[PDB]
Amino acid sequence: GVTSEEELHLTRKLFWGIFDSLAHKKYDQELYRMAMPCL
Amino acid sequence: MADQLTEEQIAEFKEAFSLFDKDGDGTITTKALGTVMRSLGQNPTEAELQDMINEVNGTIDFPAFLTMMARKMKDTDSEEEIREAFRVFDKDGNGYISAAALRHVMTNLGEKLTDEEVDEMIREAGQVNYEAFVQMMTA
Amino acid sequence: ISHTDLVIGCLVDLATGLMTFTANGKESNTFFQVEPNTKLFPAVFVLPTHQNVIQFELGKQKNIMPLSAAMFLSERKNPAPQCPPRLEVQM
Amino acid sequence: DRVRIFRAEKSYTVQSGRWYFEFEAVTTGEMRVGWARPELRPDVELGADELAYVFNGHRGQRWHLGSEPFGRPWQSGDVVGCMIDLTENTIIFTLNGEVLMSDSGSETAFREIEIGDGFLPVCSLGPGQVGHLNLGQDVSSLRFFAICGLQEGFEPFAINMQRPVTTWFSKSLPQFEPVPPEHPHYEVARMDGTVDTPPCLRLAHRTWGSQNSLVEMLFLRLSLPVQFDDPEIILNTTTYYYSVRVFAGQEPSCVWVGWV
Amino acid sequence: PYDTLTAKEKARDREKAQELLKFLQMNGYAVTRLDTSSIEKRFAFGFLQQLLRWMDISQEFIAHIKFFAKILLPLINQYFTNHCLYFLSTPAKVLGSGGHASNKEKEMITSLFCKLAALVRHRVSLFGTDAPAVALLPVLTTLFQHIAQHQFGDDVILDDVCSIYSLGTTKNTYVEKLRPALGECLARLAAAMPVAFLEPQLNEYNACSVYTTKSPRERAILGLPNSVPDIPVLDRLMADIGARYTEMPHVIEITLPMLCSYLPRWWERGPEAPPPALPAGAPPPCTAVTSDHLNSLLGNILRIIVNNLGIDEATWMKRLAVFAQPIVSRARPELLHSHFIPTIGRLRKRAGKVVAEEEQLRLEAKAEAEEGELLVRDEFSVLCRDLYALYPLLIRYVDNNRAHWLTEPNANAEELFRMVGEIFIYWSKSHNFKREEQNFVVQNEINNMSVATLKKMLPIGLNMCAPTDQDLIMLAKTRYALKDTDEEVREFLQNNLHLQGKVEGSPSLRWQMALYRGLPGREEDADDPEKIVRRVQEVSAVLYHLEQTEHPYLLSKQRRRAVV
Repeated sequence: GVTSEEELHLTRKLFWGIFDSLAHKKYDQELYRMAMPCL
Repeated sequence: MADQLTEEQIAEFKEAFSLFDKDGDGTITTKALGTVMRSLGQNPTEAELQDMINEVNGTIDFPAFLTMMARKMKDTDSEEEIREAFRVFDKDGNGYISAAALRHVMTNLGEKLTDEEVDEMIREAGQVNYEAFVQMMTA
Repeated sequence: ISHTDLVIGCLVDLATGLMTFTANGKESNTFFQVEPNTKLFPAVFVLPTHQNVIQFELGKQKNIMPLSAAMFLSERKNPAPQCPPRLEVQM
Repeated sequence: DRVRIFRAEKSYTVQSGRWYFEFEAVTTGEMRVGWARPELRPDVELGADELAYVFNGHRGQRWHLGSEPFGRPWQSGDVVGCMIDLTENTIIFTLNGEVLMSDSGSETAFREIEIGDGFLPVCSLGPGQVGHLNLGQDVSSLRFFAICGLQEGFEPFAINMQRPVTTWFSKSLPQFEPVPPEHPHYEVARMDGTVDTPPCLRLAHRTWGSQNSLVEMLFLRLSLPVQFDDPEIILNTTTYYYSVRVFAGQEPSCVWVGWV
Repeated sequence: PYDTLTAKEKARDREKAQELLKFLQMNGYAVTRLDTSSIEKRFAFGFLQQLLRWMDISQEFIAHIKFFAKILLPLINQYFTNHCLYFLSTPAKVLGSGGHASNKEKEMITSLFCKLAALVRHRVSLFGTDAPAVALLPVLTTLFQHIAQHQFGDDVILDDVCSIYSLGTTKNTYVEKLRPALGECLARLAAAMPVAFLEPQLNEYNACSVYTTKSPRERAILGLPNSVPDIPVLDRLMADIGARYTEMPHVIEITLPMLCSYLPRWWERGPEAPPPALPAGAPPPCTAVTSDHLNSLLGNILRIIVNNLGIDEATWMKRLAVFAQPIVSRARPELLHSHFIPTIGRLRKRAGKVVAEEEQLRLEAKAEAEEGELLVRDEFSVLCRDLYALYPLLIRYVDNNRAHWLTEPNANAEELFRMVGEIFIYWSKSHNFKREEQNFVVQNEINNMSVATLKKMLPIGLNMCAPTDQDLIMLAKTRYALKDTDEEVREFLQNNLHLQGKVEGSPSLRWQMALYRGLPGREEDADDPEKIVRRVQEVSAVLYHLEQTEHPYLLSKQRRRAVV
């Protein structure tokens, strides 16, 4: 996720690697795969 | 070769070279090759310069500088020559050309192409896109 | 983790039907006795846990003949052990 | 223990022509229906590989090298037949005299099949269910046909015979058989038998990833029949000895030695 | 970061961490500060934070930044995951997903007939529409909210006797209504908005000049799956007190619209002025066969299509019903309980008209076949107009297919004769597409914007029924006739040659393994009156059909460079 609202550049990597965001359909019903932690 | 460029890039390149030449010898340093390209709009990073001197001592003479701009201009022109070569094939310009339109305009282009060579050409490949035609020309 | 080979040998007495089993030359407590007219095929059951597991050894002891010469009557006399091609394993 | 498959004997193998047969089911369990190559290996669910082309109407699946969604589930009755045409190398299925479309709609999507060693009709049955084959030894008993068959060029399997067709099945009861020397992970060989040690046979394995193994209940091929050194004692003795040696890395906790 | 550690450091360091707390619990030192929380719902919760914002940060300034980029990244990502799963609605059901559909619906409002920037959100809503169409429903009243703008939208027709609310707000409306099908909650004040839309649209086809769109006119049929004021006395106005077997629903036009249609069918009705309302509402008259089992009024369902066929039997003109033919989709559902065992005249209505169409096509094909006087001016006369009859032909064939998908059992059984007329007159493409008629084969637009596509594909369904009444014993001569037709012997010029072919020969293999059943299923007649004809029927017919399935079914591197 990270910076979802920063570089407003239309030709940025955001509009380029937008398909990389969809690349997460591998996980099935792993909505309850783990708890909730960060840094 | 060097005939890929017109007169008018070459007269511009001697205009840039003789402006920043040291004593009229035709000499520049390894700094001045950088400032002579940024004086004309072209702004390469230092890797683009880093390979061309290794390609050609510290003395960059005018035939050495002319051959380096010729390779710097031909690679983008050889990548872009083939789209404007594709423009007379289709009437609109998006890249979609008819198969019935292509057998009288491609047999008549002046390289002595018979009816047999364009018949081999299109059935080793309705309307076909533009990026496939580079895929089927360069092979 | 044993770095040595447990060798198990068995003993079958045909005229009595008495079966005993030796463990590294030390006789085990168990024994077996059967009916008169019955047959038996030698058997090993194993779940393997190595690259090399077991090895059927067709040998004789100090005063008794080996199997070879008693499975089939062309040679139920010669004491020398034999391994004819008919002896094959089954799964 | 799990399935009891059925087939025909492998000398009615068909290598050219157009043939037909129907299946009849009462319940709605798990039925496998299709054609099969003569080298049908038991203990393997059919349709999981190239050996057999089969259709499962419980969940609308066709199995060849894996499952694929095709067709609708069953109802009662389940009068299903199997089309076959080696000229164009195509297999079609019909339910209640109606061809089943593909995902996008086509002719059963089973195309480009090699003749090989012919094909045989095959059928399985899940637990508790019952099936009723009809190889077409007569014509009247064949129920729908007519609408499919006659007016496209098809004849029943046993169009002209004077006796019922014999069939086979898998038994379940295990039986001993010599080890085939193409068993993925099992290798056996003879050792000669020198001065210092008498002859033996021994084993090997492929201890790594890929697959594993269970308990190999092995046994020798023989039958010692119970009866009814000094050269004196060894020519009168009736007691003989064999030997096994468990090598290192094998636990004697999981080793059983004796007689069967 | 720790979440991305390897399996070695996520099993031993946790052990180095889990046991420390266990040591804490020793001597009573407790320090505290698989529930399906669902990361998907957490993603929705992460979307909720964006959903709770959205109009809170944008519409607060839009209706009065770099933040206007997340909407052009998250909305695109939502079109995949929702369409990727499409199976979450089966196990772990959560109404939290349905919330985002409505939470965004309020954000999708503002200008539900205009807006700005992107309209793909409407398509993104269509994707989430499939996800939906005990608790089930609660704080929402979206249907009540749907009755808001849709109310004055009925006056929009009177405001030209709202411009994209009948497009965008009617997209997901007609979708979710037609996407319902499976589940069905209830009907609380839905009929109130429906009757405020139905009766309003039932007379909205009278306003000329601006007839608006007929797309939403099919949305009434799309929503025709709820339950049971034109005549709603004890159902609309006089029902604010508080739903059993009230024998009254569409009975306000039960026999009325039936008599209206019968009178509409009785009249010519060969104009756009005809039907009109029916051309944009009588397509919903077939949806009434849903809750009514198959068809209690079986004769009504066996005549409503026949009367509709009469409207098609009226025959259009040039353009005419160019767009007025997309209602054939609903026509492929009226043939469900099609107990049209009668047919006969209706069968002839499908036959004689086609025969008239075959005669009309022959009047056009022969006008092109017998016109080779070197003139390209006939291309506008002979051709072009062929596409008019072609598109007309691609309308009745899409109805007779499903009709033959039920009239084949008893038809092929017992006897025949009835469908034999259809088979003998099914040589349409045989006298066109198979008759080397390039013009008829030049569907072009008909082939594109309206291979294997009807025409002859329909003949394959009855090809077996055609050969069913053929040789009930000895064929043979058919193969000789196939070779004769292969030599191109006209038509009747081969039958005379076929008349001289000794006789039918059969006395060996098969026969008893074939004709034995035919000698018990036929029981009709046997004479020399047949001769060819019946044998010359499928002969030349399957001949061209076989041809349609026969054959019909270097310059090196450096020189490439020059041509480039």
